[PDB]
Amino acid sequence: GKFGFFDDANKEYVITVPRTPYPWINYLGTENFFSLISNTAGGYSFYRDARLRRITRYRYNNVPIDMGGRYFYIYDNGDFWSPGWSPVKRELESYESRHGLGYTKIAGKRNGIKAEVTFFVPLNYNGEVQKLILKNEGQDKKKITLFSFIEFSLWNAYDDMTNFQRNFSTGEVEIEGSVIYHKTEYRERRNHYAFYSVNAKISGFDSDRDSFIGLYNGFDAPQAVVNGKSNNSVADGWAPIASHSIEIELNPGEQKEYVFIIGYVENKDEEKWESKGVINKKKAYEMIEQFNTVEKVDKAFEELKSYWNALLSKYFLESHDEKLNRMVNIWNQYQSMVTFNMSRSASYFESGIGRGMGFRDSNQDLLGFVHQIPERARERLLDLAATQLEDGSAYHQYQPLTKKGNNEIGSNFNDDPLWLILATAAYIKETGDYSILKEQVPFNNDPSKADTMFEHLTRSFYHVVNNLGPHGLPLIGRADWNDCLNLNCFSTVPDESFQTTTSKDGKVAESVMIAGMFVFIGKDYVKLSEYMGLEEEARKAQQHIDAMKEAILKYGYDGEWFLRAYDDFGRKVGSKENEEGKIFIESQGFSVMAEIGLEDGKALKALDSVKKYLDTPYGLVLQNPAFTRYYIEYGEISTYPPGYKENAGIFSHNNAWIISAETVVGRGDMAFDYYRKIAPAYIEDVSDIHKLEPYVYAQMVAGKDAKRHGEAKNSWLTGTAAWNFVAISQWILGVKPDYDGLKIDPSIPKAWDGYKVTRYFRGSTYEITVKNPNHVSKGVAKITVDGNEISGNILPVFNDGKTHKVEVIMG
Amino acid sequence: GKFGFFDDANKEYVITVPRTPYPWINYLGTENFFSLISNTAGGYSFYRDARLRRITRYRYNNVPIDMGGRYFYIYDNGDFWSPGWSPVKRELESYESRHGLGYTKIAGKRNGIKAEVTFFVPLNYNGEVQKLILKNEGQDKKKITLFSFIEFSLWNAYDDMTNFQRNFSTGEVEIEGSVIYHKTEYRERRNHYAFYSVNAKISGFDSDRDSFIGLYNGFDAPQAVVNGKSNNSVADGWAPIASHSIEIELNPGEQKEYVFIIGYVENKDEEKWESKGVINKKKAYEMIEQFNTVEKVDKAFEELKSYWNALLSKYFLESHDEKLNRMVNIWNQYQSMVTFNMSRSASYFESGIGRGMGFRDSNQDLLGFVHQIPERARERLLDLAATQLEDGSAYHQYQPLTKKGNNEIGSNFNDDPLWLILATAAYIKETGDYSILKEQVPFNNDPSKADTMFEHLTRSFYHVVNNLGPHGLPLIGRADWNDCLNLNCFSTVPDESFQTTTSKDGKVAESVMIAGMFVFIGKDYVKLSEYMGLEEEARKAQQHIDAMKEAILKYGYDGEWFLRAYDDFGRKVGSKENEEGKIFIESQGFSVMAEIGLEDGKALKALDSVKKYLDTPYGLVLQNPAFTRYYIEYGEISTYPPGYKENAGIFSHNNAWIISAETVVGRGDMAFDYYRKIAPAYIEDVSDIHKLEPYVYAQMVAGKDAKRHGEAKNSWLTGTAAWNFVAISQWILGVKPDYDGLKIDPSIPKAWDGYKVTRYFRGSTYEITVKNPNHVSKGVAKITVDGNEISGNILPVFNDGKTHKVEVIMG
Repeated sequence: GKFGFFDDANKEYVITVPRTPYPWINYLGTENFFSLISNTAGGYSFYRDARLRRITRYRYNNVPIDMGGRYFYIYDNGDFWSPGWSPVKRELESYESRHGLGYTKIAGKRNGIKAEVTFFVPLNYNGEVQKLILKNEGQDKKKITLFSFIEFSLWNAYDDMTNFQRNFSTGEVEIEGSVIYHKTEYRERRNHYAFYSVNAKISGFDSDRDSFIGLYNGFDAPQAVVNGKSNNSVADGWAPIASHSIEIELNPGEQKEYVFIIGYVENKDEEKWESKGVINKKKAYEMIEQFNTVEKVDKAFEELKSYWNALLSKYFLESHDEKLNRMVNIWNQYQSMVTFNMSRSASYFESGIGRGMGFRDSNQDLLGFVHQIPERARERLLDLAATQLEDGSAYHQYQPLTKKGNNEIGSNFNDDPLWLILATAAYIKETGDYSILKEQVPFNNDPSKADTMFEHLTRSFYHVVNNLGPHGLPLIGRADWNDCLNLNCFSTVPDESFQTTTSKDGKVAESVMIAGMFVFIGKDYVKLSEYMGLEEEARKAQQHIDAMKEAILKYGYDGEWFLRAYDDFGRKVGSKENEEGKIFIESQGFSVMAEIGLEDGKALKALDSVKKYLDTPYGLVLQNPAFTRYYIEYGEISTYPPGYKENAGIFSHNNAWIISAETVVGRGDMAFDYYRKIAPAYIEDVSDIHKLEPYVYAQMVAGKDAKRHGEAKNSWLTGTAAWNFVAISQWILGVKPDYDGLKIDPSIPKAWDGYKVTRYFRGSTYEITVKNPNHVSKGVAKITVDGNEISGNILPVFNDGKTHKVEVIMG
Repeated sequence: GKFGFFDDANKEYVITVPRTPYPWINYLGTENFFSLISNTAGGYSFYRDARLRRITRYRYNNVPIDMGGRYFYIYDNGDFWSPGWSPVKRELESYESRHGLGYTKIAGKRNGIKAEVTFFVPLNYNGEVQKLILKNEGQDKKKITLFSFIEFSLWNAYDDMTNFQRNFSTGEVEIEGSVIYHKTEYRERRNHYAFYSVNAKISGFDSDRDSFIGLYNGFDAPQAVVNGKSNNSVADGWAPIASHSIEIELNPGEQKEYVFIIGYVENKDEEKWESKGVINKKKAYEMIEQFNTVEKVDKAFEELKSYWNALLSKYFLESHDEKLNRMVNIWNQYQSMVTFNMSRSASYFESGIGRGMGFRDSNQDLLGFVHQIPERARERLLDLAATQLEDGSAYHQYQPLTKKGNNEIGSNFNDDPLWLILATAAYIKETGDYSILKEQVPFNNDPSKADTMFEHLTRSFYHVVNNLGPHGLPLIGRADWNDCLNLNCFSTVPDESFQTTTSKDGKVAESVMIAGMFVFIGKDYVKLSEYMGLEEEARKAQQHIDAMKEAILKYGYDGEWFLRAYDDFGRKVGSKENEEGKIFIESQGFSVMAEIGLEDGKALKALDSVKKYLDTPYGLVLQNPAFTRYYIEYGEISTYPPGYKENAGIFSHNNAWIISAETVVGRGDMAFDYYRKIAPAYIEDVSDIHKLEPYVYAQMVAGKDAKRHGEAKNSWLTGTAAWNFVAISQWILGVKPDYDGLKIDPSIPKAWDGYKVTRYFRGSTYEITVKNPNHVSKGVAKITVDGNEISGNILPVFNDGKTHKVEVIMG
């Protein structure tokens, strides 16, 4: 089942039918103004905050789905339709949608009239620009009417959808020329407003929803569009909208162009009013003048294309697999950048009312986008470290808008501090900029408590050391990376949070996953300690790492796989002795990546067990068997039906760790098979089963215990893109940043003959051609740089702005 | 503009067209199970808590409006329609709706097939019963299919509408026989579930929304109904629904009857499962068996009718005005009882996410419903007093479910304590039960700090005494009765509450309206103090009352009307020297009711000024002139556009106080004109302007400064019903409870010849016939009880369960 195809030359996904299994969306905007747009032009826009600065209204889980957005109505002699096929849903002669990099194109034809709309947010612009082209492809002269419609939001989304008893009397608009300004609460405390404008003379307008649509009518047939005439209504409370109407006369073969702008303006309090009750429109006038011709719009479109091309140019792959090429070169990096820009705020599954993203998620995304925006990565790392508490713990939720931690949610997720060390090590390996270690960083956003970045890393490292359990393993606390494994909750009451409610003291339950992560990250911590000249501190850290490794080998191995945890009773979690959940996935990847059990066959046994018990054609499930009842001692994980979410669902986020672990043991075929089972481009042929966007990763896919096995949920906003890109580009393809430079260590399927990677690293360009004449999976026989043989597998650092040819021969 | 009529014999409002200016709703349920149902069968149900126990999903501010509810689809040979005309919106041969007392009837006919559905909640039943009658009124044999449909909610409205990450993977149902059980999260921590059942064999079912309706289809054309066949889908996450389908063959003149039940079941934790994964259904079986025949449904319907008739029988009026009779005998008392049952939880303007009602709101509602349910009023008074703090202050928000105050919202609304004294005095005057004063009542819900009820009243009285301002007037605090008059806020940043954020110490701003309330209620406080044998305390209280009266006369009168307040700068609010807001309405009614200025003409001057400046054909506005800009020193009141809400809107709640004040000065014509301008039955002829329900009061009507002058907002849930009933039944008609018994003191229009009131008072029935041979407005010339002339205007108390004839001659 296919609903479109990939256009690699244009870097687009082309949707050919409007009835996709689910509405497939795209993101517009780079810095402050952001838009979500579906393939039928549904969605909404906001300014830096989907919770507090929502511009347009969107209804989630609506009947019918995805109703509301930038709606264009073509009215022709009684008939009317929409180029996106929605909301009118009248059959079109042709329909097409294209999701590109920061822009969306929607084309529709009916009765010989074709409408093409391009939506995008220009760089350094607080608005969404929509270029509309109307073409008469018939043989007769035509007289039509064009309607443009958006529905405004009342800024505060929660108040917009709950507080009608006040906000039904606050909606205010202004209409001037071809611009409709939304200025609700501008009269009292808001210095900002929105506007909807078109660059042509209009025949009519509408600003009241009830007048344009009708109380008992839907979006599919507004009364004004049915009548073919605007009502010129002025909104007074209730629901403000913005609708233009233009009467257009088209000769056969003639076309017309229009530019619509959804803009946001912030005024200063001293220049708020042109006169009494009249808002100041100078900034809006400048914004409208900026894009009043098609040529300016095209120039901005080319600038956005160049910006996005520059963002993706630092890692380029040339191989025999076009699906792999399109994943690595375009869509994975695009998703990583979009995730950085959007955090976890708004999607079609995130309602946009959240207050921030996870601290560990913010640290993990950096691993994915560090090679594209190193300076912003450095700034984000410093901002994340500034929120750390004095004891080394971290706030669970980070708020990028205010750069502060969430005090209500709290702390005591005992895996959070190590992600900061991992992200800092990744940044240093990418850039070589050790100076970030000497930066003075406040603790808990307090300048008086400021210390170095390395002090933050040291406190993060020793938070685990000072919080060990009876077996010598780290105390899990409220939760580890798995937020649904709550071993201290013991909840019996509904509406009680599994993550912030604890009934146990948290002094017994341990985590093997945190132990593996500690061993994996302590290597980087010891290296950074050695760089700073602290040899004794490095020795003590190594001693603690060795102790944790011995603890894992003694109490963390079940016999054929690594144990998952210990509960508050001291009982094993993830053991063959358990009735359900005999094996988990989280404790195998980090244990093998930490090189535990490599010489005695324990890692190989664990990976074989993972293959035997967790493998499905759609990926690897979280644990097996699934929990068939509620377990009070485990928390939220057992509250799901089997095969869904953390109850034996498929998270490709932790599939990436298994991929890396398979590369560690030298099995590149298994690693690539696991990568292929979850990569979007390889599953586009089963889109109807996947049901979600075939060009980006989703958070969860229903597992083998579910009836909807293979169906995805929570797409477009997850840390999966970063980890999967790291696994494919560094662990399988073997181009790994390292403290001394670029390391080459591929772990590939042995049937491959070779490939090429062009990598921008530390101010230079490396063109690395990997060849596999003897058809091995791992091991480098020879490396030649600029025609000269080198020693080892670390490429020299040039920093000269040139291109250097590297030849790698496996063997 | 009329959209229906009144049926006084059946105590109903009959809506004859489905397209009312707004959806008009009714409430079902008395104790625990509650339902909101519109005239097209839209709405939803819940169990005691619209926030935490919502059973069915409803979307507010939807396009089209009022989509979702108990939807019945009649499918006939390809055609399909709905008896409520919604959501199909196909033209019907006939449509009718009837809103009664606790029940709603909807009848619709198409193609010779008639469907009549009665919705009601039986007494002592945790479910909504819908009786459906299908009649073939054509001349041909017919074969049709009947579809039922409801959409389930996931028990938590906020989580249901914001948390999709989770909730899209939790929906679970069971299907057994003709019953569909909704059991989301029953497997982990919920001991309750819902069900939808029909008392006949079904031909098919549907429980998944995407299978019954389709992803891109709306409620107006579900795909299963379009195909005329059920899909037998089993819900697995996403959106659970419930739908039966029955194939029915009807001969000409033949009719069939069905009973549908939306039920709620709570199981014990020890008895939750019939077997592994199978819920226990014994309670559901008993509930379904209770109403499996039409005869049982009819018996329960008659029982509900008898219950509602008994509730309304304690005050009966016989006059020449049928509109007045219908307002007083049926609809005002019905609204008072519904307001008591529902608090301020759920309406079509209240989203149902609130956590309680106002403390003063409950105290004021008690004045309205005390004569119908004295014992429940006593219990509510004790519960309200139990939340009072030790210093005499009260929590602003009361939560009737937990009987606790809202700590987050807080206190410092300095008018709240006096309402408790007023409500207690009203209860004692109604019942004569002084024993409530001797009850031991906790302070702040602490049994260790318990004292008498009279101690609570004393602390409430002395909270005002100990919080006076520089002029001797009470300090307003956060706000008085007007919650939008915030004189200590001075807010500049948006999204921060005007009511809970204060930038001022609150030691300057005073309130004249609180002073008037204090003088008005101190009379009852002094009477209660005299009853308890505390003469010195009564004398001290009288001294404080006299001091407040002198303070009002010296600093509270502007020259022709009473001042409103003083701000933090010490400047007059509601003064002729102000540019806007020269006069307010709140400070006149309570000042005149407190009998201030009766002898020097100040009260008459104030009432004449109110008539001159605040009077509109749709009622009296709050203040004049309206505020045309934001005033940082006044708070939220100036944040509204002119003529809306507290910015010069019409609140009939405070119109009732002006009505009572007009009765005080002996002008019954003005009082009745003011009452008529706002009474629903008198405005039913301008329904299109009113736009809201013509049978219940609304909170706000747009004032003369608004373009929508005469349009209502926030209907069905307000304290207006209680105060307006008190004003009409006690102040105008003159039947007033008092400490020694029933007092007769009418204040009526001079043209009236007389009337009759049958009043149930203190265990007896009084049949009072008032005659006005000399055509006066106020003053009683003679009172005769059982043929014997009495002295004074207080009727003797019999308490013998008999009827006594009273003749009142005015003069």
